[PDB]
Amino acid sequence: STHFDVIVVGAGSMGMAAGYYLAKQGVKTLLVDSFDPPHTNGSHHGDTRIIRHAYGEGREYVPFALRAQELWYELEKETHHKIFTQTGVLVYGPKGGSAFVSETMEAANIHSLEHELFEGKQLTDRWAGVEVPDNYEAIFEPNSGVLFSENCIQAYRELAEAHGATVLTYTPVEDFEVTEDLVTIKTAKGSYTANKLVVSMGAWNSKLLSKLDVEIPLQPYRQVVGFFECDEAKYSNNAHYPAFMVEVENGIYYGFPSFGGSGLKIGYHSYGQQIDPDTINREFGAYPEDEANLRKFLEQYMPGANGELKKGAVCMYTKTPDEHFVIDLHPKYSNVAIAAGFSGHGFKFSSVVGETLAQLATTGKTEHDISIFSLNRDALK
Ligand SMILES: *Cc1cc2c(cc1C)nc1c(=O)[nH]c(=O)nc-1n2C[C@H](O)[C@H](O)[C@H](O)COP(=O)(O)OP(=O)(O)OC[C@H]1O[C@@H](n2cnc3c(N)ncnc32)[C@H](O)[C@@H]1O
Ligand SMILES: [Cl-]
Repeated sequence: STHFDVIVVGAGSMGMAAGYYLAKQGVKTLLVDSFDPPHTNGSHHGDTRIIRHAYGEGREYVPFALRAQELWYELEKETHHKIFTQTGVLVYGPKGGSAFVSETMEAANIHSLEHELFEGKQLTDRWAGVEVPDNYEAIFEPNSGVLFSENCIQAYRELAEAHGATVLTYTPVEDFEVTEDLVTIKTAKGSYTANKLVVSMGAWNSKLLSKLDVEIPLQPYRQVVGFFECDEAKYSNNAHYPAFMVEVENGIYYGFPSFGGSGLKIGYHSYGQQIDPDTINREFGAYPEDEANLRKFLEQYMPGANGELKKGAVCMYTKTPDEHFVIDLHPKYSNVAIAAGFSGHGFKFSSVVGETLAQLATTGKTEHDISIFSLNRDALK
């Protein structure tokens, strides 16, 4: 049979999670992907992702993150793959000059999250490998940390398939035909139907959501990360060097302690190239900005980590104008759920988004507050 209860189109961060939460409750599921997840053509590779809880971008993100973390700890117990390590997350920036730092500190206070404050040289006294100007301030969230993103997806896939999920790889969906009774997807090697549809195509949502007659502002961006050889005594996870997300003079950078000699991983969040996901150049170094922007940060703030570029990765964000997610039912078809526009900060929530999508596909509603992620909101018109 080519009929399923639910088809998930795009089996990456959000879709593979949805497939797991569906399949584990006995929902007959088909997961369809253009590639073989986890892979290096979407938004989930580069090994590691930050999860943090002191989310200043809006109050609704906080219970979403707290649920996500509960779900990650549950996944850790079910698989042999490593899911999460509690590095803590350091946020810093200029005193009275970083909306991001201020909003984080306020969030940590409002929601009563465990944290510690540092000013200036106090940062370096805690972690030798970081140096900031005297007028910088910082907040450290010790309970947050790092997800091994490719492991997360692989674990969800293995568990979903063992529960009965069917996974179709190297099979791009070319079109959708939907009614309220029947969902049909068209591919090169044939068609499949279901009762319900979950659409979670990452950067390709920006090209293919038009096939469901949904028109929203989504812009893919090419975002690189580099791994640098570094003094392990200062920058290893074994030395308790934290993951970080910081605001400096030219914007926001994020990074990770070295794990097993991977080197320190760093990305520049505040710039990337506007791209089409079918023609993006996935070679690190293809643009001179790739390495240059990373070294400018390291030589100033983490000078002992400004070593050999061991490797690089090219990844994509998909941004909405307000940088809030889109998680909703299709306005015409109550049997179609859409997850899009994660704006470079969606991985940490992929567990709870998966759970939400499974609830939406299965019941038409969710217990979680997704009010700020709606399709009908003014920023998307
Ligand atoms: C790239 C980036 C993102 C990022 C990050 C650093 C970089 C360099 N750092 C993060 C961080 O530390 N903390 C965090 O919470 N998120 C961070 N991110 C953002 C995050 O990775 C993304 O928001 C998230 O991965 C997006 O998930 P999504 O599920 O939306 O995207 P995907 O994993 O790429 O999955 C999409 C899948 O769909 C398949 N596809 C595409 N088109 C089709 C068609 N036509 N048919 C079938 N399948 C399709 C893709 O192949 C992919 O598997
Ligand atoms: Cl994204």
